[PDB]
Amino acid sequence: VSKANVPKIDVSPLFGDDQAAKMRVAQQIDAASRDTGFFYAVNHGINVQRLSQKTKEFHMSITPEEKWDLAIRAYNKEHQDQVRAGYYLSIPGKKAVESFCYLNPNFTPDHPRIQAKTPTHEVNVWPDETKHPGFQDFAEQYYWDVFGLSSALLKGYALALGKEENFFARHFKPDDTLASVVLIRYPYLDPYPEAAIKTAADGTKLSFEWHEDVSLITVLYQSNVQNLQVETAAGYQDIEADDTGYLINCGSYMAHLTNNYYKAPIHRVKWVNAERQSLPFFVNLGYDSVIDPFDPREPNGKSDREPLSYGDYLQNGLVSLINKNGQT
Ligand SMILES: CC1(C)S[C@@H]2[C@H](NC(=O)CCC[C@H](N)C(=O)O)C(=O)N2[C@H]1C(=O)O
Ligand SMILES: [Fe+2]
Repeated sequence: VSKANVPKIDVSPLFGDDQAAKMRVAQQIDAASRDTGFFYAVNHGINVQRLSQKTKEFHMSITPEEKWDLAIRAYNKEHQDQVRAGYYLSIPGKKAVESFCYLNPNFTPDHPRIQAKTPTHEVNVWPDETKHPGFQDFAEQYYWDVFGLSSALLKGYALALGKEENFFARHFKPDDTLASVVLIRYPYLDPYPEAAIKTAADGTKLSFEWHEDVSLITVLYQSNVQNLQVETAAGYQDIEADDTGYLINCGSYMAHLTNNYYKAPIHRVKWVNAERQSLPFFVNLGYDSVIDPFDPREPNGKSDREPLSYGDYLQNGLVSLINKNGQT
């Protein structure tokens, strides 16, 4: 198996005001997006050691009782309002992965989209503060930390494409973003349940089959265990791990907007029997956000693709991903 070219890009100029230095970052984002589709963001400023520590304490200390009380409706029929936010249980001897998903902390009962019961909007559920002291506080602050990094990255992508730096970021707002954090535990198990291992057409043992992300971009922290592969014309290539940087890739909304100039890379997760973390932030816009598609390859930039509102894209995309690769 070949190893993928995944450059490390110092993103710190995107937080400053040296415009030429921003353009040089933008050029590297362009190059990576038109090659394998992945890069690592370094010099991001986020304390990822604390992220990993706090996430481990939560996963290792939560009990079955608490998991039922937080479960999404796939696992608890009482919770008809929890389609996205909450706990995604493992099934001993059958499904190894488990995860906790939370949304914009500004989604409260006061919020007008919650009042209106608009699809894909939900109010977060949290464990009891006395059993997990400080967890909710940490997780809400992490949301805004990685929101900040993602805003900067979106300025980078706008400049890469020849647009003003707020082209994408103007639609990525704290009052209405549909972005999500998912805290995924991949356990060590001995014996490892055979039902939790898929075999690929090429013979590779997999935890999660091929997919495109439902996002604009995906901002991923993982612990230092190699697992991801990206599809190329010549076959799948391994992405090297780096537990100090963020792994960045486009989702299928970016491929729509750019007439596939920036593809959403197809990627998959190899089976590895090791205790590890996978912590994505899916950069999603607002429910009514629409960007006119364009084609960077043409001088006029005109594209025959139809504009698509983000909320419709997301509702369809989240269901399709379940039907294709299973309930996570
Ligand atoms: C490869 C990934 C990073 S991405 C892939 C898979 N992704 C999803 O199911 C999308 C979750 C969306 C979330 N509930 C929401 O409402 O926004 C997952 O989990 N996987 C991760 C993994 O297994 O590491
Ligand atoms: Fe993915």
